[PDB]
Amino acid sequence: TNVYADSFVIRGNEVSQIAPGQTGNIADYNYKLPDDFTGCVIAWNSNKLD
Amino acid sequence: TPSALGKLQDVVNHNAQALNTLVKQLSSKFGAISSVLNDILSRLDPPEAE
Repeated sequence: TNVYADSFVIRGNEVSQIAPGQTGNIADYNYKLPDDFTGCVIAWNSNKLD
Repeated sequence: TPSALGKLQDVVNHNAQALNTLVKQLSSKFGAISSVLNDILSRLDPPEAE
């Protein structure tokens, strides 16, 4: 029905914080996911670009 | 002879025993890591705690 794409770059090791029920600097202050999240998470290395 | 009313005594004994064995079931670990819900929520993440 409604699909939205979010884009952001983290320091790499914080990918575990982008998940429902997680805590941390990114999860609690920048980007929080709800416990009822229904979607997909896509993350890849960008050391050559950013 | 105090054993004359054993029929009526077994009625209140079976009900008391059924309630006592029901409380002890709360201490059981039905395949979980603990029998306390507060401990599971504090130790594991919401994705795994479910």
